[PDB]
Amino acid sequence: GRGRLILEHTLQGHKGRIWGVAWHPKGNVFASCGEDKAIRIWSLTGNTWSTKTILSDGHKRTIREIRWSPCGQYLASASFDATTAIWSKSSGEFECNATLEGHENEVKSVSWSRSGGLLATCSRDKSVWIWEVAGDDEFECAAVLNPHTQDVKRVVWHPTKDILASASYDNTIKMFAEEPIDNDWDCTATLTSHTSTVWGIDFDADGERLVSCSDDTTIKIWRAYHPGNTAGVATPDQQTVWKCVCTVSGQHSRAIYDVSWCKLTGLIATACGDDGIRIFKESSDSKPDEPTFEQITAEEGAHDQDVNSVQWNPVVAGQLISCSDDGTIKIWKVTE
Amino acid sequence: GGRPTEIENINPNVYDRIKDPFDKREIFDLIRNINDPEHPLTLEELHVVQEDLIRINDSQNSVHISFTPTIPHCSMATLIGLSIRVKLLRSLPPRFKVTVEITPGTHASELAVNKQLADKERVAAALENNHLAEVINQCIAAK
Ligand code: NA
Repeated sequence: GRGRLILEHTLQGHKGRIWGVAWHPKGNVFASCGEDKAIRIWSLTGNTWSTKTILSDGHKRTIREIRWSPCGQYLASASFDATTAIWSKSSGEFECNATLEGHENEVKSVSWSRSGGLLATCSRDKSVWIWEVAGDDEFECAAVLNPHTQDVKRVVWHPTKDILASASYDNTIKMFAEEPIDNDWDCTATLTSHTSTVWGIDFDADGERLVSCSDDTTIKIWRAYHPGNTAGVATPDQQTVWKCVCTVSGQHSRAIYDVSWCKLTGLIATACGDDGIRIFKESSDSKPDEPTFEQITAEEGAHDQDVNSVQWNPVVAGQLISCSDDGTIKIWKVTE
Repeated sequence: GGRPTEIENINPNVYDRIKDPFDKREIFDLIRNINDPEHPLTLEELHVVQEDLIRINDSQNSVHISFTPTIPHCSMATLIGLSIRVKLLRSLPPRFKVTVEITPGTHASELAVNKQLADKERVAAALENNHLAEVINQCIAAK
């Protein structure tokens, strides 16, 4: 299209592949993690990004993902050492406050709820855990959820409600919520459509839609239909049902490892194993039951190896960050 | 990607490019002498790897290995494919995308074995296992 994806900065720091990047809630700081078992916190000084602090010795194995609390004071890191660590600054220096254990195997993902009072993890052991966050060293396990039949890749909390979405090697996405009467966490829905591993999931602004990305080289848009919906979608269990209302096919050569839906612009970014970053925008005339999403720009050689993650800046509209197996982090500006 | 470039268009980057490299034989030489985990023979001697089951394009940083387990219920199929992955990871420059798949129709569980071998996250976790990496290095080392 007429859009453009412009490179602004290229950063390294880590030795080896970089698995994840995560913007701080205020957009002038981000964290990165990788194979080298370190977390790096980067900050903007003028027009130059640089590593401000390095968090080593928190994990004995690969760090797969980091996410900031919504308040920006806490960082959670998920590691192949079967633990999740929580970091915060109280002395002026980031320190590890607590370590959450319990998974049998590698922890793949971590996610904070909107209020910051809940924390979710998922593992190669096929389970999803939900923790209640009550203090800097005060965590109680609220649920251990085993609906998935294979390694669980990602967990993402709903932007408005305490709904948890999980994506799995078993090709499905699942939705969790507290049962009203007794407040037990249970599985509310299963999203079936992808023909291979679901790597990434992200909600749109109001949380009424979800975008997923898969080893099957497609991304899908899911819409939620609540009981009593006008559209006539059946809700037999009196639960919200999600239906695949759009599939974007033929745009990715290899597995799509991450997808990010910008709450400020509504743009969708994908990270692909073919080294490409692609940007999608909803069509002006698209119908809510059959939306159309068009690629407005791309950078097919964005990195020199697989792109592992793409993340929209939560404050700076149109600013994107990516990281790659090539050992680089890149910061981009998208113009429509 | 996926759907090909419209035939009427040529990629501008490509046009300028058009304006020594790895071949099947070189790749075959890298993996033909990998040892079987259980037997004192090479993957070539067991008909597990063959030159004609190798596909490579240097310019597009891609190599594809098809391997044939010795039996349709082979319990070592993932370990064999993983040893191929490790060999090519070390020997080839890091730009290369390596795909290792069971030859179609030659294993009762080929879909599930292929899916594991193609999951770079699970492969990376597996290669952090000191025991597994040791066994794989044993298989790879030529004699
Ligand atoms: Na508290």
